[PDB]
Amino acid sequence: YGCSFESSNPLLAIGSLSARFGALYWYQQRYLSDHEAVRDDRALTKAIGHFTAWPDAFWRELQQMVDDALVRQTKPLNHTDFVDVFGSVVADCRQIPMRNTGQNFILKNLIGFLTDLVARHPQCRVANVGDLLLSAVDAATLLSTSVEQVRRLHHEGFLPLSIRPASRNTVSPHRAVFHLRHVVELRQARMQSHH
DNA sequence: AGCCACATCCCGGCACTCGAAGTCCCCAACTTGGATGATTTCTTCCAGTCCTGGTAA
Repeated sequence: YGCSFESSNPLLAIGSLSARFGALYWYQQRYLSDHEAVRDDRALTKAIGHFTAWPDAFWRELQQMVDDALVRQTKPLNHTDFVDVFGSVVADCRQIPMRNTGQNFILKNLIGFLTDLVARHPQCRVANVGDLLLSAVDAATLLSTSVEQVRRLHHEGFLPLSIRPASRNTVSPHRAVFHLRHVVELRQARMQSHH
């Protein structure tokens, strides 16, 4: 009904109401997968405790699935889709309606993590994590901008395309084609703002 | 003006894009002069047989 908080240590304890609503919606689909039992009070009541160690737990949830994915590998990683390892955790960032990083704190932590992941895995002769392919709609989300802007950014040569398409065809938004390390670096280099 | 049957209608849901290099453009295509003569084109003999009318003196 209102916020009214002070000494807001948890990442769920600050902000405008729309964000506070979005954070709960996200928590629910992701951890309350059990079918509705109209436990309208009890089901959501737990979300606050959950977030109290967030700055240090979210990363472990992401780390766990890097390893479980790795041991099930069937192709060299540089032809593997980003989605096969992280399971659309990126798309879920779109459920909070705000676009910028300083307000959408879920996206802010996911990017933090991916930047570190790339940093500890530099390029060498054998491919490794960080060379995964992103689709056009994924870069748009990580770069905090609409899709048409990515097409314009490609056209000017600020980033490379890795898969050669056939002639008399087009690459659709859903096709996986940019390397992760290329997107992370470009964003640090030329996409920052006061937000 | 109040009550009832039947039309559709929009959100939540679901499923698909889809592997995976490109194979050269352009403009022209021939004019003149003649096609042969002299000769001849076969002859002997033969060319089946039997069955399958109606009507009135």
